[PDB]
Amino acid sequence: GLFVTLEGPEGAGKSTNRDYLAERLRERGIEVQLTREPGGTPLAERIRELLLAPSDEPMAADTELLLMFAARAQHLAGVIRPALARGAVVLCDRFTDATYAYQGGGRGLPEARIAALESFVQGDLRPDLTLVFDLPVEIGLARAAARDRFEQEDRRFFEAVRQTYLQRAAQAPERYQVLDAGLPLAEVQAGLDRLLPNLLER
Ligand SMILES: Cn1c(=O)[nH]c2ncc(-c3ccccc3)cc21
Ligand SMILES: [Mg+2]
Repeated sequence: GLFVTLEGPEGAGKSTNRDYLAERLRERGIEVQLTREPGGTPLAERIRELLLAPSDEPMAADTELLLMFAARAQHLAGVIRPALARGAVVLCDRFTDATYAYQGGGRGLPEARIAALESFVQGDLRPDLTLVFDLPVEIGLARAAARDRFEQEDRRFFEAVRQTYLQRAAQAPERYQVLDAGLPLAEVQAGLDRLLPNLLER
């Protein structure tokens, strides 16, 4: 099977580009399992709700980080590892890169703390490829106003999230493809068409 993750803000066309990529796989042999984090199983989605619902009790950062990883542990067991087991391609909206970006970059938790949970929860399992939908934050912020606890975050939070994805990509370039989601969809999908050979390769 193949484990592909998609990262970036929702105003970035992630969803429509995921559908584009899923169509290209299904018109070939390929089983596609679409999924998203936090969530993807009934229990993971209950955890999602705790994470996204605003509250008058401020959630501790260590709490947010641990809930993200709890949902991930359930999701890996309920959905991701089985998919991969039967040779499917998983197209997962957000994964541990998002933890580095939102909880590490956004919240300022130490990368070491995130890296330690990543190893505990996932073992050696990492995405085979990660698509970063990169977008200047003003566009991201406009699109969020036009459209939860994260949507309501400030400018400096979102700047940290964007640049953390870009740093993560730069450190392990064989695992990432950065896409300029400020381009019109046609040129973004052209870019996806260009990755498909490699993706089918893996
Ligand atoms: C999967 N994931 C994570 O590990 N850390 C995360 N922080 C924020 C989001 C998220 C979820 C919904 C809307 C916006 C951001 C998702 C995250
Ligand atoms: Mg804040």
